[PDB]
Amino acid sequence: APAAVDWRARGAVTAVKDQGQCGSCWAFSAIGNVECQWFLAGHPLTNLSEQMLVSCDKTDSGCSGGLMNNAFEWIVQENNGAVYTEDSYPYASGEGISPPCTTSGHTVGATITGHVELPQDEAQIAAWLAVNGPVAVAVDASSWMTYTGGVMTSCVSEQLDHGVLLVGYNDSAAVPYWIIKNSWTTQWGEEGYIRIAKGSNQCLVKEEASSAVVG
Ligand SMILES: O=C(COc1ccccc1Br)NCCc1nc2ccccc2[nH]1
Repeated sequence: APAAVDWRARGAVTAVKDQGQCGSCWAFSAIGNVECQWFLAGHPLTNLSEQMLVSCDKTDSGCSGGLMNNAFEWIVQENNGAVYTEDSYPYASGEGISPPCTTSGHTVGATITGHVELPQDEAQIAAWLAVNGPVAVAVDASSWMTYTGGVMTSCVSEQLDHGVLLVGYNDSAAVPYWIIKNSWTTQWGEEGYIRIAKGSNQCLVKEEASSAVVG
């Protein structure tokens, strides 16, 4: 695989979003992944709807949490593969109150037919990402609440608790790293991103990696 990849440089990643006071990171992770795959599949970069999942995916638990793998199954099995646009189904859960599901009246912004779950191995995840694009991952983010920049090398790695999006890596740096999109606005971290060291399972990053299949 190349020494370094950054899918932001490809124009494949939407702006950093704001989950607010809601445990909906699982939805931001899954939808951010779909956004990037939809662009890479030859379409304009389009903001897609986290609220669709938060309100309508009853396998997951709204502002009380969820799993990207369950979100991807819900989209395919319960929503005909459709992911609505952000503009037609905008995010409304920032104060912790998710509106009831509405089934009518939205605009389809992307279609997926499935998803992949990747091996629990940072090298294979990086090789997949280099060719195929950003990867949704679960992490332990408990120790991310003081991060202001640099490469994190001592991530507390004990319990998965947050969904995020791998968008790149750099194996040439003095400390090789992953580049991760969060959903805590651009006012946290490095314009909304964090670099964590790569190759030591920082933050349990290898454990639950996935990506949508557009089609
Ligand atoms: O909705 C998510 C998705 O993150 C994951 C969490 C666990 C596994 C995979 C993923 Br993705 N997190 C917010 C709600 C939450 N807070 C937790 C604190 C401690 C343990 C579990 C927790 N779940």
